Formats: sequence, C-alpha cells, structure tokens
Amino acid sequence: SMPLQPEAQRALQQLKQKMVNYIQMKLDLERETIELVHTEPTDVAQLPSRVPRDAARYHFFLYKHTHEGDPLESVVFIYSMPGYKCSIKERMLYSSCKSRLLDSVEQDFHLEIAKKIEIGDGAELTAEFLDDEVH
Repeated sequence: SMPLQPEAQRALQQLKQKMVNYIQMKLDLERETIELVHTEPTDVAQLPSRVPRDAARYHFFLYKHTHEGDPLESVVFIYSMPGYKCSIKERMLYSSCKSRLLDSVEQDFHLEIAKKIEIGDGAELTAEFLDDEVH
C-alpha cells in the first residue's frame, strides 16, 4: 504494498530533518493506502495519549534522550494493536502492511529506525520502557 499518501510522505521527510517529533499513520482500507493521521508535537510524557484504545495505528517517535552521557535522538517505530477492540481482519491487515511500511520508510525514505516496538496499550510507553527497548 500500500503506497504512502503524499502527506504521509511529507511527514517522514520532516521527521528526517527533525521538524516534527511524532507521526501517526493508519491504513486507508477504501483506497488501500497509508494515510497520515497527524504530526502533533509530542513529548515522551504525552506519548501514551497518542495510542488509540479502539483502533490499530503506526507511530514514529523521535526519542530524545541520553545514553551514558552521549545525548541521542532516536526514531522509534511503534505498532499499536489494542487486540480487545480490533477485528481479526484489522489485526491481520495492520500486521501484514507493517513489514511493507517499514521497508518503504527505510528503503524509499532513508529513515534510520533505532527500534521497532509492538504494544497493545499506550500506557506501556513510559520513559523506562523506551530506554529498555532502545538500549
């Protein structure tokens, strides 16, 4: 595959220049494309609020942190799947496109992903969790 809508493409271009720090994407199942939801400014503390309870989402997050006195800004990919609230078709479609989306982001948009994470609940996305996953 499903191609990125141009707005989604532009969001990735911005993320690469660190002009945004957060991107939310979803599948547009009518056109079979990847659609930008938003790129609202998001600190680590607000990150859990970006994860819907009722629909699967893709997220890219610029995690600005320090690893052993060396400050870093790492792009974290998060696939969120609230199993209790998504249909088996939705789960399957988001899982299947996940691999394809990441191929394009790395291969066609030249974005370095420090870590790929799968969650079911935004509440999992603490600073402690992000630290442990990235490092």
